Amino acid sequence: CDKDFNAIGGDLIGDDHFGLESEKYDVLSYNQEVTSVQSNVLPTSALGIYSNPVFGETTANYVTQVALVAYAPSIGEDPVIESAVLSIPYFSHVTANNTDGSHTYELDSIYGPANGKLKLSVYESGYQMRSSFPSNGTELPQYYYTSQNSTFDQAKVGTRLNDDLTKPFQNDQFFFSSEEYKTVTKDSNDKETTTYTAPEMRLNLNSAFFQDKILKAPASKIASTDVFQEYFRGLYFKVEKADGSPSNMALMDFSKGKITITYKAKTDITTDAPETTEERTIVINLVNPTSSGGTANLLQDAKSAGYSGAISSSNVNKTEGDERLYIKGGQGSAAVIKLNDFASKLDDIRAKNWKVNEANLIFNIDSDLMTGADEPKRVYLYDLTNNVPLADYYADQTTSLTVGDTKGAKYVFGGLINLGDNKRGKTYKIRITEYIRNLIKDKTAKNVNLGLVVTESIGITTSNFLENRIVLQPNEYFSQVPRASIMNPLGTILYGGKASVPDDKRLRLEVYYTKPN
Amino acid sequence: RGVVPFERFYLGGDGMANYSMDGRETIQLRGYPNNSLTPIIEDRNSSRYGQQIGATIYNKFSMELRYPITLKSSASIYALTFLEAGSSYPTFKDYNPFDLNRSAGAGLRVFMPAFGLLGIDFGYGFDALPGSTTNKANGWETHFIIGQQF
Amino acid sequence: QQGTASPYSFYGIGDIKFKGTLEYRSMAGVAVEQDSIHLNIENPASYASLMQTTFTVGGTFGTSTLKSNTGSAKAQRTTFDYLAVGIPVGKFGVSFGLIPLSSVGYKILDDNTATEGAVSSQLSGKGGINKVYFGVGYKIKPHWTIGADVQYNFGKITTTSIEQVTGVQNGTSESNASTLSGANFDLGTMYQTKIYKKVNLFTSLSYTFSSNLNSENVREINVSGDPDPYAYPASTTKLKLPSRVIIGAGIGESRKWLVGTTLAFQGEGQLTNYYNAMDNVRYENYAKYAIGGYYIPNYTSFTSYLSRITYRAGLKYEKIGLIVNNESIKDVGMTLGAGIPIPGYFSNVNIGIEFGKKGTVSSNLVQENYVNFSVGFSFNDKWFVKSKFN
Ligand SMILES: CCCCCCCCCCCCCC(=O)O[C@H](CCCCCCCCCCC)CC(=O)O[C@@H]1[C@@H](NC(=O)C[C@@H](CCCCCCCCCCC)OC(=O)CCCCCCCCCCC)[C@H](OC[C@H]2O[C@H](OP(=O)(O)O)[C@H](NC(=O)C[C@H](O)CCCCCCCCCCC)[C@@H](OC(=O)C[C@H](O)CCCCCCCCCCC)[C@@H]2O)O[C@H](CO[C@]2(C(=O)O)C[C@@H](O[C@]3(C(=O)O)C[C@@H](O)[C@@H](O)[C@@H]([C@H](O)CO)O3)[C@@H](O[C@H]3O[C@H]([C@@H](O)CO)[C@@H](OP(=O)(O)O)[C@H](O[C@H]4O[C@H]([C@@H](O)CO[C@H]5O[C@H]([C@@H](O)CO)[C@@H](O)[C@H](O)[C@@H]5O)[C@@H](OP(=O)(O)O)[C@H](O)[C@@H]4O)[C@@H]3O)[C@@H]([C@H](O)CO)O2)[C@H]1OP(=O)(O)O
Ligand SMILES: *[C@@H](O)[C@@H](COC(=O)CCCCCCCCCCCCCCCCC)OC(=O)CCCCCCCCCCCCCCCCC
Ligand SMILES: *C(=O)CCCCCCCCCCCCCCC
Repeated sequence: CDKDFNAIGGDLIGDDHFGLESEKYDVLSYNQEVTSVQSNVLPTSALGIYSNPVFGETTANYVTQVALVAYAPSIGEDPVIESAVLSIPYFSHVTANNTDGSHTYELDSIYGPANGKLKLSVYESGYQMRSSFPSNGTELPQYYYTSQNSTFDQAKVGTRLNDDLTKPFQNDQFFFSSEEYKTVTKDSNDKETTTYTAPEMRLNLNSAFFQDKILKAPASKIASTDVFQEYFRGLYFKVEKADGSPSNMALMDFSKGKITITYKAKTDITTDAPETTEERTIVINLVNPTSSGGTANLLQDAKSAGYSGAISSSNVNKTEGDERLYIKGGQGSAAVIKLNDFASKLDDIRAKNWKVNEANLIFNIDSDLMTGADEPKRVYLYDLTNNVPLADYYADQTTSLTVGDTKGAKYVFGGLINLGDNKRGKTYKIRITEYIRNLIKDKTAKNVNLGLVVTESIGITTSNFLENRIVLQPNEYFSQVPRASIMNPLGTILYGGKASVPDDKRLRLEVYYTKPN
Repeated sequence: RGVVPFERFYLGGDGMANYSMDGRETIQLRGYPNNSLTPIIEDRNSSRYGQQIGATIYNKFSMELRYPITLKSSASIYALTFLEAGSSYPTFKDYNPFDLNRSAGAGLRVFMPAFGLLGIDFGYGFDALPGSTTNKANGWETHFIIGQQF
Repeated sequence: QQGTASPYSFYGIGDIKFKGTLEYRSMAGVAVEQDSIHLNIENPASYASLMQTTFTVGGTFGTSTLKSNTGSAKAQRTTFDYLAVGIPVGKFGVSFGLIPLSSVGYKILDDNTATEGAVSSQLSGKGGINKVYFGVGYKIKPHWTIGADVQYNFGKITTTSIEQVTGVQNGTSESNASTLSGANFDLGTMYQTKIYKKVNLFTSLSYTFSSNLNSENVREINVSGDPDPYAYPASTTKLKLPSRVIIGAGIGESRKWLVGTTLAFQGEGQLTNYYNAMDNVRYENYAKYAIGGYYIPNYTSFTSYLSRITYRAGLKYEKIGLIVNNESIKDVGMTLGAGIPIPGYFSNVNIGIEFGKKGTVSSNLVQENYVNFSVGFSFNDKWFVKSKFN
């Protein structure tokens, strides 16, 4: 039992031969607006109108391709459609188990006031979508951008399918509900079957439309997916502000959405051969946004005066930098970060045999400007030159302490918000120890440009292309943006690296060295 | 030329007789697992880090107090208490004969002509195993052997 | 697994561990009498006086409380002290064993947490120098013996210093390792006379020659997370072990009582390595003054067994030889012991308790109060007996 330490006699031992100290370096950071981005393979899409006090108002639409579970179906003889219901499950969590079975749910990923209402319109798309197209000897991929709302809105056929005026909660006064949709069926020979379904978007579509579109359609149109997709191109979801009510936006997973058509046929009969009818059902599933490229998220934003002015090319200084950094998700903006000061002294750092203990970038949030608006829960830093994650991202294998919180992983890398006692954001710290180590260790390495942008999930590290690449400098381009950034509709304001910014809030790189002597 | 890779020493655990023909010797040091005190490869990036290469030096010091409960020809049973300390080293330049892994405990031994020598021991390790990050005692250990495993 | 916890072990080659067997350590190192069942490792001439083969092993359990002007701390250490074998060969005597020359050990922690940007240090040390000896003694006369021995010194001293700032998670750990190897020679003589009736005058003189120690140093700096360590070029330094002259004299009746005094002086040495070089620490000559003896009520007693136990006691004043902050570090202590002889054999079990004070709290130094409990086993058996009646 002699494994205990003590604090007696520390002055008698000689001093070591290494000096642990930290250095501060300036950073060049400017704003770069994100123009129309690719919204074709987004795992989660936004549907609604979100009003942000600082950034502004953003309207999100969605277009998708429909598919049949089993092609070349046998609808039957003399089919009569009974109902056409579209169901899209909502992100919800059970909050209170109640008696008599049933449950109480709370909607998740809903942005905006809880009492918001929007005018939802579901139209039949008349614009054929493809996942890829042959080119001059090559098979190029098909990309749908966030600014193509006009193309899909002009090529829409008929009127909105959800035209049941008897239920205003599905049209003209739509609102994301949290009901449990209790259903009871005495089909158990007399016994009931109380079945409950989680909150979902249930809409009653025009029965007449589906009668001739599927139940009374030529067999040559529903024989395969290629012919069906050309016949039923897709569904277009349009949102507008309701009469005298605020608007809210929600993030949904349309991969689980489907429209079930319930009808009655004449049955296989031949035994009784009467005018009897049987109950049949056909399901028209929505294409998967990940396995198909026939889904686009039409995001339109009305940038505020302050946000538009800061990200404007006339108010951006690429030489000195910007005092305030406005980073917003979706078709918003990003920040270009260059460690020019560190590169200038990189020659002397490697000559003195200095070792890097840790490197970090601390982004301070502008609490005064960012007041009354929802703050992003995490930020992401990547390599803008190569459009790939930094070496520190791969080197960090830490998982969130909370069980089931996959969004809080890689806490060593950083990016998570540091809220104060007021429950408001205070700063974001990202560690780039591995990136700095490689620069000093490897002489052939080059200091690449770094991009800061809001992220929804740290796991999604893919990138989405821009319709038109931006020329940052003579031979520098801004062509892609992280896919997790487009999904996040929130944004944050941070202090820049300009020399005019106070040293206590200015953005600067802090490197902790082990100076051997 | 270097030391030969055979005829090495392995310390820790219940121990085993020199049954192998390659010269490998297993030394018993109660209170620790089997071969837990043998030096390991510390190159880290050698693709074989953590493997037990074998020791070239070893020294064990033990003290025991035994009391006979029965010493008949049919069955000889005696109890014992021990205080051991031992260590293994990779080379002569790292030989520290007084830097040992201490342990203590008690055990029971029964010898029957037909069933042979049977022994059960309980030892406590007062030191940490090599390569351990935390300097914490190894703890209690149980050793069972049949025959003269020396 | 360290042998000492004193911060003073950082300087020189560490703290002197071996100071004689429990039979002699309990008498403050006074080994004037020419014993027949005990091994006097410090004097090679005593090997000739052995009458039966001797096997000795010893261990100790030390308890110390470090005190400074800031606070106090408690530390305890357990170690194996020695292993020696003595073999009588006619008029000659041969002895071989393993003893610890010195030990390095300290675990100091400077906790500067709870404050962002504060460096926290975790100083630690381990290792020491060990000795292997082979000595031969000869009886020039029935009560006059001379002898010589050869000792090989070997060991490794490793010093580690890990520093971590409060904020960052990756700290640095500098480690210094030194391998020392060398040989020395010792000469001794013991003369015993009879001044008065039943009273004898014991005299013993021993001399140790100066030796050169070769040290191979390796200093490497490691930082958490970085897979490539920064290693300094290998260096080789030469150390010089000082010579020792031990003079002892005492009066007493064999198996009844004994009172003696010993004076040990050391010459000039160079124990400053590359890692322990300091400006506030100097070196001086080691000097030890000790007075001790034993008392046996009645060795040949059949009524009470307590009268057959050898009771030992001793006092000691040592000048370690290092001057820290212009203050000479001295060690003062008292020792008590008892030798219980196993019935029917010359083998015995030795028990001893030593307590003293080393260092001082003045001049920002550290004072150490220790209470060490030791146990020793001396086994004796007669060998080389020829069997007649062919
Ligand atoms: C009796 C009982 C039986 C026992 C018998 C044993 C006794 C017999 C004697 C044995 C000794 C024989 C040694 C020997 O010799 O044989 C050795 C083989 C021996 C076989 C023995 C067989 C035994 C049989 C037994 C049978 C049994 C039945 C091998 C050897 O040899 O290994 C040697 C190794 N020793 C051991 O391993 C032993 C081992 C021990 C092993 C045996 C253990 C046995 C124990 C078992 C018994 C147990 C029984 C129970 O120890 C240990 O394990 C630890 C201790 C053991 C602990 C024991 C505990 C016991 C416990 C018991 C408990 C119960 C040695 O260490 C030192 C010590 O050795 C022993 O002790 P230690 O080791 O310390 O312990 C001595 N003596 C001992 O007795 C100790 C014994 O243990 C004691 C025994 C104890 C017994 C106990 C008994 C117990 C039982 C009894 C019971 C009672 C000690 O004495 C002392 O103090 C001690 C004392 O006083 C001595 C007397 C003591 C006697 C004791 C009395 C008895 C008492 C007993 C009782 C008390 C002494 O201090 O290092 C040497 C390295 O030297 C070389 C080399 O290898 O050539 C050359 C060097 O140059 C010198 C020089 O020239 O002078 C050296 C110095 O002088 C110094 O001045 C130095 C300057 O500092 C330089 O700055 O220079 C230098 O290179 C340089 O030299 C050139 C020159 O020009 C200089 O300028 C340059 O050329 P250039 O530039 O062109 O001009 C070079 O550069 C060129 O090249 C480079 C490259 O390009 C080339 O590439 C590569 O190639 C190079 C080639 O060289 C390689 O070949 C490499 O080297 C390069 O690195 C490189 O990688 C470039 O370089 P870079 O710039 O890039 O860097 C450069 O650009 C340029 O090109 C380069 O710079 C160096 C390099 O730096 C290394 O990397 O390498 C080794 O080679 P060595 O040179 O031959 O000696
Ligand atoms: C602190 O946590 C504590 C350890 O706590 C534990 O977990 C307890 C450890 C297990 C206790 C022993 C369990 C088995 C019972 C029998 C014990 C063995 C007795 C043997 C006696 C006869 C010899 C065969 O820490 C401690 O308990 C501290 C222990 C300190 C012990 C100090 C005294 C040891 C003796 C000192 C001399 C060295 C021994 C060798 C003597 C001969 C010389 C060669
Ligand atoms: C914490 O360190 C508690 C003390 C560690 C255990 C003490 C027992 C050590 C055993 C040493 C045995 C030496 C050899 C005995 C006969 C040769």
